[PDB]
Amino acid sequence: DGEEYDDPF
Amino acid sequence: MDQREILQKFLDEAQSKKITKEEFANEFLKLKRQSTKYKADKTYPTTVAEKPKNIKKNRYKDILPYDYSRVELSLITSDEDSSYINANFIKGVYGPKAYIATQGPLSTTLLDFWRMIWEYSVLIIVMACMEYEMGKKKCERYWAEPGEMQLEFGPFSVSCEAEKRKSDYIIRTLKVKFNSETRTIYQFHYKNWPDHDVPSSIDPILELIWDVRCYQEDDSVPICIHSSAGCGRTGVICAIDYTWMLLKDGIIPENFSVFSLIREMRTQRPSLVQTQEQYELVYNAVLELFKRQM
Repeated sequence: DGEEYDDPF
Repeated sequence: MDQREILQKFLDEAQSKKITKEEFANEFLKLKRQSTKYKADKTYPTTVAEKPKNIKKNRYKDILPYDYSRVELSLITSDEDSSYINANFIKGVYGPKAYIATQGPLSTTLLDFWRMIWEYSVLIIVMACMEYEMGKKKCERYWAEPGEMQLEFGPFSVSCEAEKRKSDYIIRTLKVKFNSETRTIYQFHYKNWPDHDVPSSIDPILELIWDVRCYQEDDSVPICIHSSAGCGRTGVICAIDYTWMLLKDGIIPENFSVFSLIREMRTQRPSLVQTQEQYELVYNAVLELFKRQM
């Protein structure tokens, strides 16, 4: 699920 | 100031923090920065996760465990293993290694997941997320459900004895077996996240935490906590517990601050409490808990 957990606000 | 007194000072200072503009925003900005300075300075090496032999065991290429505080696995189950995992030790009110914040296990790690829960006599797991989120996979399956028999991970054998249905959360009683041994495991499942904004929607998370500690009151063994990255929702259930630990035992600091508490953990486990809306839930919950201790 390597879409980077840090992709929100 | 005795206990009840330090609570007032807190609630009292709530009719201020609440109204003030962007209170939490600017606040939550200091953490985000914190990690930044702690970072550009290379304050916390990660090389272990940076290792090629582990990059596939990393669910998110950004969410990486810290060497200094990560969990090391020794209980060997083949040369097909390693010491590495994605999880960090998180100190509790009285001692270190009191929380094991770990990610959602990938397929390539359901084994390591069970080596961890076993080589640390874990007694409770708290899943803070669902198997599916945003039409996307988040957590792989590691447990076992009724009439399902028993699942086999590497040398581990999980089975389900019974479940407990409680409002927005379930209590699965597992039975993991290894080389002749048969421990018990009370995994908790939380699917309905509280509405940081709505008040009456945060009791469920208190309830869960109230029931977990109504299972393992002391701190003898680590409590495994995981979410999709074992960050956001994870650090929330740790901070609401840690703070209630102090509450439950007349030991709330005079200068207690949800901000420093959270700031700290985040030195043991990266990105703990990942967004403002979460940073507000921790506080609101802590503020609903204090109100109750009166």
